[PDB]
Amino acid sequence: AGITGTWYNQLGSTFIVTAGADGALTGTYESAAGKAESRYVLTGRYDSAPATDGSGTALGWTVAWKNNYRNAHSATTWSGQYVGGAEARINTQWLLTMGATEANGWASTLVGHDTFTKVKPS
Amino acid sequence: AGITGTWYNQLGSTFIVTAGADGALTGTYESAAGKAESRYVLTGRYDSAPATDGSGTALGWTVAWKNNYRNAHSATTWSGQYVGGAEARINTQWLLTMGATEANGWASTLVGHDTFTKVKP
Amino acid sequence: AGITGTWYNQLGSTFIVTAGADGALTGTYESAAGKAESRYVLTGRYDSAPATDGSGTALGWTVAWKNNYRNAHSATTWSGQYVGGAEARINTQWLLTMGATEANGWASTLVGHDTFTKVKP
Amino acid sequence: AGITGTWYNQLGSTFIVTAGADGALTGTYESAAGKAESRYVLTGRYDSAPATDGSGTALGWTVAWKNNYRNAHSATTWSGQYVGGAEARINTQWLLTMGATEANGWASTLVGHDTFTKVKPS
Ligand SMILES: O=C(CCCC[C@@H]1SC[C@@H]2NC(=O)N[C@@H]21)NC1CCN(c2ccncc2)CC1
Ligand SMILES: O=C(CCCC[C@@H]1SC[C@@H]2NC(=O)N[C@@H]21)NC1CCN(c2ccncc2)CC1
Ligand SMILES: O=C(CCCC[C@@H]1SC[C@@H]2NC(=O)N[C@@H]21)NC1CCN(c2ccncc2)CC1
Ligand SMILES: O=C(CCCC[C@@H]1SC[C@@H]2NC(=O)N[C@@H]21)NC1CCN(c2ccncc2)CC1
Repeated sequence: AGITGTWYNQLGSTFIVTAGADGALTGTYESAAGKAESRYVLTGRYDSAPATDGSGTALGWTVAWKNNYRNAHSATTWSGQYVGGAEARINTQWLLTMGATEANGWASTLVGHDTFTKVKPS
Repeated sequence: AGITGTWYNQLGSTFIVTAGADGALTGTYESAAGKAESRYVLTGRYDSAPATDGSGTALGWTVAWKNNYRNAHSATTWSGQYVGGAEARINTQWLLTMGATEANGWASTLVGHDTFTKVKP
Repeated sequence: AGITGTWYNQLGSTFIVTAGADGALTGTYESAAGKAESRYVLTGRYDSAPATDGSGTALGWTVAWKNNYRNAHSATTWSGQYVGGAEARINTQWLLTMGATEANGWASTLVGHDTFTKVKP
Repeated sequence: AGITGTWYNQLGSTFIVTAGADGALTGTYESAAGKAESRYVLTGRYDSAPATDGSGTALGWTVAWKNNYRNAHSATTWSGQYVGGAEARINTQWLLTMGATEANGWASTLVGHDTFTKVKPS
């Protein structure tokens, strides 16, 4: 309910998601950055019965960066929580793993943090 | 290919996954550590057309730590890659986020690394 | 250049640092969050000859959470870069490791991100 | 005492460190991987009065990847703990930040994990 909708992060990427009764997140992700174009399938999970003490709602989702137009041989997982209120927000940290050989595994994973709100960028 | 089946990490957790033709990962996770018991639903994605240059196959999945027995108000995502061969493995790094108040948000996320193999430790 | 001085992050912590000619960072950290009080010693390194292409200046530092008042048996490292300009900032990600038994090692490391500015929040 | 010495990680990198009475780590790092050659200065901190319940000793250190031969405009911090015993070990996770513009900040930080032991590679 509160999670379902269209969200945008600080890069201008577009996160369209539906939070289902079974605890699943399903939708599409469009990244404004990197080796990506148009929409990618996402799937994830969220806590469908969160605490009522003011705590956020834990969640996560994955995008593999392959669609009909491009394959960047990589995947990002976002782990975070939804925080409701006047300015609802999803605060995340993410891990992006690139397909790599063994000589290059050490350099295979980027880390970052994305904040999502429902405010469409200008 | 090669991803579908049962995998074990260094903690003894059991990762049961099916890699579908549409790039989907679907299965169950049983953690040997933390506030967890029995199996939890997992869903994720993998590169269904990986490079042919010897690179691994990038993938990720999520578990929310709620099932019919308990709810630990948290979720873990594993991000990594499958590497095939005689000693196949899925090498991952993970982020566990706990549902938290704003006063405790700074301390809400654990990070780690799990190595999954076809043979238990 | 531009690094030496007092900085504040979004939690209200105070980062007092001197960037030396030898690439060293030296100063004190006062955390507004966690098991911490008063100042802690910090030491780190920065690129003393950064690129001239508009890139930030890479740097990192460590605090062990022991001083003469308390010891929280943990240490944080911040890894990031200084970006100069009208709204200068040091953008970081951090890893806090707690001294832990092997049974709790999987849960020993927190991860986060701190943005430091010259103006308090 | 237990921390002071020469350590090697799974990549074959060489970590020469002295743990001082003031809580400081000082020494040199030589990376077997990446845009690095010869030795780099490191500095860090460790818990000089760790717990006595079997817990490890928390510590961290930083290398900026500039020396007299090369500058890779980047820095790595390792955060971890020393675990004593028959096979003493330093278990770490690390963050490597590369100098970047604003268009590229999202991709500026690699993450990984290094295990150090005193066994010299063959
Ligand atoms: O780029 C992608 C796919 C798109 C990822 C978009 C990322 S997901 C976390 C963050 N949040 C967003 O909303 N968007 C970004 N994958 C590899 C390709 C090789 N990489 C580079 C980087 C820089 N230059 C050249 C090559 C590293 C990343
Ligand atoms: O334990 C779980 C759920 C099971 C996580 C299992 C983890 S997934 C990565 C790793 N790989 C595995 O195979 N297993 C482990 N959630 C905790 C998180 C930490 N929590 C707190 C809260 C307050 N203070 C301290 C800690 C709250 C609940
Ligand atoms: O709090 C501190 C020391 C101060 C850390 C302050 C942190 S540094 C990154 C961030 N940026 C700041 O400016 N401030 C915060 N150490 C804790 C770690 C968590 N600990 C446990 C143990 C068991 N269960 C749960 C948690 C043990 C002690
Ligand atoms: O490489 C370095 C400096 C050496 C880092 C060595 C790393 S520290 C953590 C790990 N533990 C070790 O012992 N060693 C490795 N810095 C940038 C340069 C640009 N980068 C690449 C990567 C791959 N191809 C091309 C360019 C990313 C990294």
